[PDB]
Amino acid sequence: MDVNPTLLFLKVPVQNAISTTFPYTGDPPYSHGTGTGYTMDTVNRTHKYSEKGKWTTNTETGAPQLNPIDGPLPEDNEPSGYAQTDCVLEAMAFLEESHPGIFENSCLETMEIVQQTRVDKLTQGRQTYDWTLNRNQPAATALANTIEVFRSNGLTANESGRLIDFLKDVMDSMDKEEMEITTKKKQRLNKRSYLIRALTLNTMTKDAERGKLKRRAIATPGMQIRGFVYFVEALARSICEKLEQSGLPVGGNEKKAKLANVVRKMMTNSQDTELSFTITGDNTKWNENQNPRMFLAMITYITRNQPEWFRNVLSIAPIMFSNKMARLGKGYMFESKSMKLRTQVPAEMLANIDLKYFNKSTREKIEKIRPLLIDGTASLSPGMMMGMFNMLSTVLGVSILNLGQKKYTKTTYWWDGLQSSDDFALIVNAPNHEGIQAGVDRFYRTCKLVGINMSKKKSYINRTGTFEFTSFFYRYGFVANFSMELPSFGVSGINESADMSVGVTVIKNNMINNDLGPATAQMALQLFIKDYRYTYRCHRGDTQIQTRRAFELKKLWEQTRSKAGLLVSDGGPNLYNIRNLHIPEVCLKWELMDEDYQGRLCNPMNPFVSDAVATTHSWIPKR
Amino acid sequence: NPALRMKWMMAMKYPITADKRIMEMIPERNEQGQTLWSKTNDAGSDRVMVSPLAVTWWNRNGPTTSTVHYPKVYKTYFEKVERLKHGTFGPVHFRNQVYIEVLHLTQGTCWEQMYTPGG
Amino acid sequence: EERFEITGTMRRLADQSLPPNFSSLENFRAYVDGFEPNGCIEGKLSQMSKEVNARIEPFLRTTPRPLRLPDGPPCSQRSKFLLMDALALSIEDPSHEGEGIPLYDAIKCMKTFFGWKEPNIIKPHEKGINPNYLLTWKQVLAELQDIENEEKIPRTKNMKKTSQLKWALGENMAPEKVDFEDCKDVNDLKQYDSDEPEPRSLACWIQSEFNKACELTDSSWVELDEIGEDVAPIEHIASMRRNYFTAEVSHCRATEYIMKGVYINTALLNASCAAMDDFQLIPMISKRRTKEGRRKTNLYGFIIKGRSHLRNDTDVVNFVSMEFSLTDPRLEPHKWEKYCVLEIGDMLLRTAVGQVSRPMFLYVRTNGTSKIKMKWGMEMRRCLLQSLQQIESMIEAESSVKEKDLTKEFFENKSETWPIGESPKGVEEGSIGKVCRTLLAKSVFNSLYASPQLEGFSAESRKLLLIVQALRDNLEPGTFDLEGLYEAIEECLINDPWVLLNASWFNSFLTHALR
RNA sequence: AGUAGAAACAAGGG
RNA sequence: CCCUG
Ligand SMILES: [Mg+2]
Repeated sequence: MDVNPTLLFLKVPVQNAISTTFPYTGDPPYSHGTGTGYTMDTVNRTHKYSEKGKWTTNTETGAPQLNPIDGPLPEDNEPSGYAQTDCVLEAMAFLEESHPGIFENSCLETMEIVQQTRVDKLTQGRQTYDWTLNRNQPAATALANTIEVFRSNGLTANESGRLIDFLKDVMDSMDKEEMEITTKKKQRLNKRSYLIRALTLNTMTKDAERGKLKRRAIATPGMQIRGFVYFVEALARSICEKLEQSGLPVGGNEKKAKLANVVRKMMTNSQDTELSFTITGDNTKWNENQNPRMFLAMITYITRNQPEWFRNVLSIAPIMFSNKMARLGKGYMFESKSMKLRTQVPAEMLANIDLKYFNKSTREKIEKIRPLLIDGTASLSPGMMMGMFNMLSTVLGVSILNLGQKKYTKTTYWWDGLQSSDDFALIVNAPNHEGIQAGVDRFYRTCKLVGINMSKKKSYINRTGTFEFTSFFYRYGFVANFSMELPSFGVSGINESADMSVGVTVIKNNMINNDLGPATAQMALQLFIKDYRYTYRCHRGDTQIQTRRAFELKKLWEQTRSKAGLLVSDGGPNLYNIRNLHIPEVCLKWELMDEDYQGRLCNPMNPFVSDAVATTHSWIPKR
Repeated sequence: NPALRMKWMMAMKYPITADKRIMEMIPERNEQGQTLWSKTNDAGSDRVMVSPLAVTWWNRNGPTTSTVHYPKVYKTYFEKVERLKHGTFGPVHFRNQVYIEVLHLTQGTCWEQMYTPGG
Repeated sequence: EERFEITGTMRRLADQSLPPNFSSLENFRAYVDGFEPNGCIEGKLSQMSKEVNARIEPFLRTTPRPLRLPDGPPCSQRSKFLLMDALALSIEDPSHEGEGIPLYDAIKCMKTFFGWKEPNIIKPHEKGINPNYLLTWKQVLAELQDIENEEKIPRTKNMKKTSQLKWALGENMAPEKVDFEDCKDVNDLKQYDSDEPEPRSLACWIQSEFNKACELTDSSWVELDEIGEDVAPIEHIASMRRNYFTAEVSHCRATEYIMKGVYINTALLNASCAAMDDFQLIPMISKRRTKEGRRKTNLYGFIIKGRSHLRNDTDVVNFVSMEFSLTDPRLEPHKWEKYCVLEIGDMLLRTAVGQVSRPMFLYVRTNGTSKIKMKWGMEMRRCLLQSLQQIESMIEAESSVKEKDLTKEFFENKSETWPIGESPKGVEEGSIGKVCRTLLAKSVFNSLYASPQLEGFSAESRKLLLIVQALRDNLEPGTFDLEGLYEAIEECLINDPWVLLNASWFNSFLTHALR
């Protein structure tokens, strides 16, 4: 006999045992070296799909730019970026018609949030790009540096503490003739240098990613674009909240409801002689085909009949994104085997350097990208490198989905489905197979007219009843969720009392959201208990394990009358269970402690002190 | 990673930091001779280094004070345990899919548990 | 009230962010304001060519074909420690110490063997200097004996920086770091070699490894804590499931692998982070409980760890590992490409045939590891967790169809056997316990042999699995482009033996499913 | 030598 | 010899 878990599918359907196809117990892949190669490859590919556009020279920054909008229609099945303005505007108009009043309400809510917001929101975020030090810094430090540098020159319009005032200061600084920065040392940058710095993205390789063989490059913006992007995302979220087909920004409790709702809507109304089919598929090169000019057109159409200031503040972001620059990155590394040397070549020298060092592929990339470099960075006008517009693209996809109603199709077949950024699922109803094919072709062609490309390698069609959507596996009404990786239930490492509550809350939250089963929850609780006991050395009182604290724990255990009231930190028993994962420990056993023991435990004059309950165990460890 | 950092920190002799009056309440040596605190002072402050054996000694040997107030201030937490203790459970029903607080135990992926709180 | 005016520079920037044949931002806004839709999409679709379409290719029982595997020399073992060939020297420690010094345990375990002899090399390492390994082994023995002649017994033994340890731990192999200005005029200056892995073909040893990983032992390798009393019926069912699984899976070998790896990685990480500039010695120790409930401590071998000046999460630390065993290396030599094997002793075993004098070999190998690999290997226990979920999920699914729990119908029924293996006479069916052991073994091996190729293969084969399942469900499947999927699946089978084994499993399942 | 895989580690500065 | 992981 030769064991073979795959053969297990011969009895139980695949969707019932899909968890066996996720290898999420090893270390995820990482990247060693620089992300310059990936960045150059991404830039070249982004410029490849729009080769038949209009080339121009920028008057302010001086770098070449490419504009494929309204270009020649596509001919073959290769990815395309020529999005037609008329088609996009028509799709937006029809989406507005189908849901009257959506844009007005979204604009009102966005205006309210713009009025109310505050600068402090910029502090919460990932590692941003700091242009004062030309590096990557946490949001708070970068914001502090930028505000200090702004105040060095005369700029005091953001003292009111409103984000819009900060944006006004940024815009005014853009028009300043010279910018001075402190390093003690000082430096001056003219208009062009500061402008190029303000329109720069920092690129690096993405680490710890599953489901892919080869690495990828992702980008992060500066500080002058964050606020406008935040406003645009607020507007997009407000619009998406009112859409039934949008898969964002919901959690994991109603997504199954959404799937069942769509299936029942597209099945129940069907007669007894109507064919229904389901397509599950992805979108290819989603981020490298969305032109910021189309986003500007969409934002202009959305905000019709509005105050001028609102239109300007909302439409600034596409303008900046359409004139962005990409930093090549760390550079390359050279090795001399004959003389045993190693050296580093910074990216700044890639523009002017002999190509005898590099191999074929790197030399070709350098040659292709050379005409674009300016001041050590590459112009990237077309495409969205990192896709911070995660919700406007969803709105566009949902508009295309809506475009397939029975009214607009004007034919026997019809369709509808679900969309979430890159992923989508479709259901097509028609009386024959010819109708099914016609509907599929119409959807594909209409999608191509806007710049949305469907992946033919990761997509398949079958009879409706079973499908998949963002790792939610639907089969005859039963939906399984596998879109989240199981964490390690260990000790956080703060205190004896913080760790208990933190771990119990982690288990409870995983049980609630990510659909953790009961038995797995009990086993996780047992493993965490073992780890906690072996970390803090607070073993049981009757256990015969020898440790530094053994004597004190045994004496305390012997003193007490009711052994069930002792905390797990004092060698007590374990009382937690599934029904108790919400009660804090001290309040869980309060009616089971001794008078003197519970008097000493919560002593307010103890020297150690000065969801959780203050006790003798809340101490501060040494640095 | 803080987890391994504390794993290593707990292996030392005196990983905890306390004030200076601790020396007046708990003794320097156990009933078996184990040390509980050291004369060395913390860097940047007047604190002193203390070992978890001091925490256990205080818990099992230290002044006692009435804790009548604790249930009053933490009334919300105690109400939850009272309601859980006095509640009544029911049969499990496997079917297709004051109450919200226990939501993690009543509902499930494909099962339902009958629950009425005892308050 | 609100005043946000676009200035000159911003106006000049925005005048160039519009579609073509538009002059200024005001003109674009005016055009968008007065836009009314009429026959735009229909026209553009009319002008399009007919080559832009999505034809559906039918899927039938004769359509799919087996995957293609690479060719080359057979794959070789690439784990941090031996799995099937391991042997341990065992003693008893009735004084339950929570965490004692492992060096003394190692010495006490060593002192129970009275069959040492003069080592020699029988299976050499082709690309390395063999005598250095032998010198390293003799040096470790000499240091262990030197431990006796000391005023005070130490807790850790730092090996002397000898020539053989300098070579084995790759000392002074990094080139010198200079700037680009000085060494620009050199004939052999280029960038590093960015090539692809060299392909290898599947071998038969990994199947045997997996088979032996799914077997039972005569000891207990896991001990878990307690939980509260079960009052709700849901808790009763949960406890029943958990207890049945734990009973069926606690005597498996995969648990031994989990504990062994956890201990080794924990020791390595602590040693690397504590003693940065010393050549530390770290033994391999594990704890078990016999069938009678009597504790035992096993020793597997030794490792020596070199300089550990690690900065990032991918910096490498080298070490040298020596392990005991009884597997004759001259039976599957291609499995031991990177090992140097010495015959160090003569053991004697006792069985039905009486007493047999077997030889005792030592496997010596130079390896390396990063900080992230060690961090992710200290938490192999989660494998257990994962396995449980899998089993439980099945029942949950099987319950929803019939609206009734089937835990007892799954575990205690002593029937309803699952097809889990393959045999020449046909498919083989096993009980639930075999299924639990199989899933635990699969999870453990997924943790042991992690690599990006495995992730790619799994992600790209899931879709083919689902398509085949839909075909078996007579739902009339159809693919827009099937060959691209096969290319994406096959692009990830290069080097890993685990991925090649998974591909072979997929081929066998595909053959059996469409029959 | 070894880890590893499209670019790096196999210690760096004074 | 010092500092840094
Ligand atoms: Mg999908």
